[PDB]
Amino acid sequence: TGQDRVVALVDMDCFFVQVEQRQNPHLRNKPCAVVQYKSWKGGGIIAVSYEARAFGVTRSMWADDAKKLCPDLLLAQVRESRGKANLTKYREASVEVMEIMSRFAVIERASIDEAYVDLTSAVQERLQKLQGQPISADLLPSTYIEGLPQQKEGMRKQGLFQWLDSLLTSPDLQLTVGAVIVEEMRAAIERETGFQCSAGISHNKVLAKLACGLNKPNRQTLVSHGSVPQLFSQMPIRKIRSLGGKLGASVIEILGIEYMGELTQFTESQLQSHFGEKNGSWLYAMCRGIEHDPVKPRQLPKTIGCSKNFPGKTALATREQVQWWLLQLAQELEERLTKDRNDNDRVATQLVVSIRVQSSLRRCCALTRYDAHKMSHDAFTVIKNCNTSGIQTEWSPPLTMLFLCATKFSA
DNA sequence: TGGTGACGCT
DNA sequence: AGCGTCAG
Ligand SMILES: Nc1ccn([C@H]2C[C@H](O)[C@@H](COP(=O)(O)OP(=O)(O)OP(=O)(O)O)O2)c(=O)n1
Ligand SMILES: [Ca+2]
Ligand SMILES: [Ca+2]
Repeated sequence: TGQDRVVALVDMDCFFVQVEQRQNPHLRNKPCAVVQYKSWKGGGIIAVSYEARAFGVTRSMWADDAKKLCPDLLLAQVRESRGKANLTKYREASVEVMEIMSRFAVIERASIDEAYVDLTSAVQERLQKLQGQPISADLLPSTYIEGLPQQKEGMRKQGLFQWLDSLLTSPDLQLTVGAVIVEEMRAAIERETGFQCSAGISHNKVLAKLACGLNKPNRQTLVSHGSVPQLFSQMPIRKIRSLGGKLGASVIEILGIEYMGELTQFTESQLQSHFGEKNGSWLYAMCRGIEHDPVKPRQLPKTIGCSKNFPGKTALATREQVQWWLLQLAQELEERLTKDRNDNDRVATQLVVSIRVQSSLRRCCALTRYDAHKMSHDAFTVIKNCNTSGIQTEWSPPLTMLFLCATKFSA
């Protein structure tokens, strides 16, 4: 009944902002946001601290409008390195966090600021030793128990007490051990980086990711098999990982529902007929809290790319500047690629050029030398047929986006 | 009116 | 190989 594994999702709280605040102490505990390119409307916001989220500041929001919402909003700038954003600060901080996380159990790099962790073996290893010694509530100073109890911190402690009181090879005891380990993990992350995070502990990846978002920030939530019916009864379908797009929308359309629990009243063959073999099976299992997607041992990315958008009147309409932006992208890609070669002992072998006209086109070619000029020229070569232009020195129709991606990595 | 990444389907 | 989807 999907209680074999113990899986945690650790995601950092307002991560880019925590990075900038670790760099600039004037920004700590203040309503502030991280911005991209001041010129257009003060810059698009990409990261909002919680003190600023209280005012209503959101991602994908021009900084100038956010200042209308919150006048006291402080802004920290993303580094700009070749006429384009440079995110190496946050990638290095991410690696900082991922290594600490790797010190406890096998992790799956899920994004720049979160990882899944498979804690089965560590829970067993701690359960064999420590003997029958109980679980002090002092071992979980930030854990919530979803559905308990049946002063926000008073609520928290009452639920934790109800859980610990009502407690061999029991899945709930496993979850408790893993939650203690995650408390440890997170205290280590905070002591060694200054960064704060939330976490979800459960039996699979999706339940862990939902639990991590139940109690943000700087808190962790345990979700047991038993909390699942109650939790899913009012859980909007779109909050589940991969049900936030078109598939999750049509599930609601066809089945005429609203929450996860209502998927239980359907047979597995029904949902397979509705959404496919692999999707019907997965939904039938998911609505009952069961998922088998494993925690893959992969801390390192599989692709390395740079894109630049050229919206509106700024799209590229000369070959003289398509050349130049391809060269800029190849430059940053090459710096990152040499760092990857010397840090991770592996080489990219295939280059992917992606372009858009007013990712409408993607081609691939050979990646043989970590050379910016070679790669820019080969990417150009690979895209020329697209230039409908009859005039030799213009480019029509203009390009809205350029994308360069090194992939197919060999040791 | 941004800049990335994993994965599925054919 | 190229496109479509999903999300941090
Ligand atoms: N559309 C997005 C989503 C994320 N990010 C970057 C900046 C974020 O700091 C980081 C991770 O984003 P999350 O969605 O995980 O959320 P935050 O880390 O900002 O905070 P929280 O998880 O507390 O909401 O990735 C981004 O630039 N654009
Ligand atoms: Ca986060
Ligand atoms: Ca996240």
